[PDB]
Amino acid sequence: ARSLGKGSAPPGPVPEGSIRIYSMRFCPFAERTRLVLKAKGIRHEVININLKNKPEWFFKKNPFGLVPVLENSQGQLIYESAITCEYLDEAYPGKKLLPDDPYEKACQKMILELFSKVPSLVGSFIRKEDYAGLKEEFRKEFTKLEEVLTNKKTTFFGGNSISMIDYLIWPWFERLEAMKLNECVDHTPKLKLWMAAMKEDPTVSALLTSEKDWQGFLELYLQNSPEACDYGL
Amino acid sequence: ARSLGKGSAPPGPVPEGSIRIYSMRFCPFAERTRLVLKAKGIRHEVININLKNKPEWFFKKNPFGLVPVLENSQGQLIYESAITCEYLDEAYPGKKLLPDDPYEKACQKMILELFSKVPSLVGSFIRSKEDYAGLKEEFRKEFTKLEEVLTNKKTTFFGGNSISMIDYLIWPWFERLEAMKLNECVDHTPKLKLWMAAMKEDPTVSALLTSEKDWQGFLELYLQNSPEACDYG
Ligand SMILES: *CCC(=O)Nc1nc(-c2ccc(Cl)cc2)cs1
Ligand SMILES: *CCC(=O)Nc1nc(-c2ccc(Cl)cc2)cs1
Repeated sequence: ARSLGKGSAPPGPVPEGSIRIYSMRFCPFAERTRLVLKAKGIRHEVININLKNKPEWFFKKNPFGLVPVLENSQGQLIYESAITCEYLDEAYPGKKLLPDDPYEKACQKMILELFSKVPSLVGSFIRKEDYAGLKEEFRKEFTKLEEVLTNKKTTFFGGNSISMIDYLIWPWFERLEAMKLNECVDHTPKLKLWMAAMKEDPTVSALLTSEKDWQGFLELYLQNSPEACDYGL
Repeated sequence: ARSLGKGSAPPGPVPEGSIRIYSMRFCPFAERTRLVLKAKGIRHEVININLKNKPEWFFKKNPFGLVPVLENSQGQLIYESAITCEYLDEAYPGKKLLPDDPYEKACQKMILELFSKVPSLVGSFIRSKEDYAGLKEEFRKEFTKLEEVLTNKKTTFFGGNSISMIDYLIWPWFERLEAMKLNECVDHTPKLKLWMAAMKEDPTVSALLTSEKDWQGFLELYLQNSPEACDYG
């Protein structure tokens, strides 16, 4: 679980019948891929990377130097959290997380765009007097997502059952309580109900983080510490 | 072909067995969608929107108020140029522009991300100074990343030795380099210069090409923030 940083040895080849994920323990982007891997029951190894102290060999896995990164037996590398999720869904057996229908698949991708502003807002909130403006920005963004669910007349962003789009947007909502931003969903009833539905899901439940671990990581994030991603063990 | 602006009547229903594209004659993003429609031989109607004088009804077609927008007989709306292009490839018969292989499809999407900085740079160059030297240097940095792709690929196009989705997706910005007087920005990228020449030889690219006179006419009006710019001719 302890992250690999500068000076760490690169890992060996990926064994046949397995896939590797270069992750970061509290990273919401890497969490997307981890939620898909669990949901689809794919056999995999996790290698945690310290992005605040990146090993030199990791630059060869991804030019952007970001996690998640998938690596297979054939040495093929896949990066960008949405791209890895789609790859896994297409490349592995089981129930498809993404709908077969081209228009419905397009909708999920269109909903993902409606969400695109939330990760950057979250980042700005982690990095003075302007917590007030960011809270007002969150509400504006959440209202758009609520309008989706309202028009859809379903519990999830892709129907009355869970799908890819739910797993993609979930990690940021999972962190609202820890960021002390629960008031930002007070005007969005369907979105509050969706968050409750998510926590009941076995895949979401398995990959959940405690408030103590969330607060611990945040304190170290606010101090721009490289040791932040190794909070606890 | 004359664009619809403020005060124009919204168009009638889309006839069965046809799709509609809300475009803008010199828009590189809507050109992506128009290149796919031509390449796949899809039956469609084009409705040009003046984005510098948007009709009030257009916001009902897209909340982002941007082109391209696809509309079908069932009144289904698809926006985001990449999303429209993938929808068309999946929803219509013929040769697939996107490869069936999950990893190869992922690569196209990974290359698309390596290109993501170019559209914004192009935009900054059009809206104005010594800032022109800095933008030229930024273009070179970006183009070098694309040259590294072609070098490693050891193929003519970004998705093999044949034209595919990824070429059509990045092509409109390179098509405008000559008109923007930015040919010197590809001097250090030989494989990319060869790729641009290969693109111009493609029948789909050739069919949708624009003259230097039309390019310059539109640009002059774009620099003057004229609403009449997209109706140059
Ligand atoms: C992949 C590294 C990365 O982008 N990490 C980030 N962590 C957050 C975060 C984590 C915990 C909480 Cl409570 C809020 C935000 C955002 S980006
Ligand atoms: C969809 C409207 C839009 O984004 N239009 C744009 N036009 C350009 C442009 C057009 C011609 C030339 Cl020569 C350069 C740039 C960029 S975005």
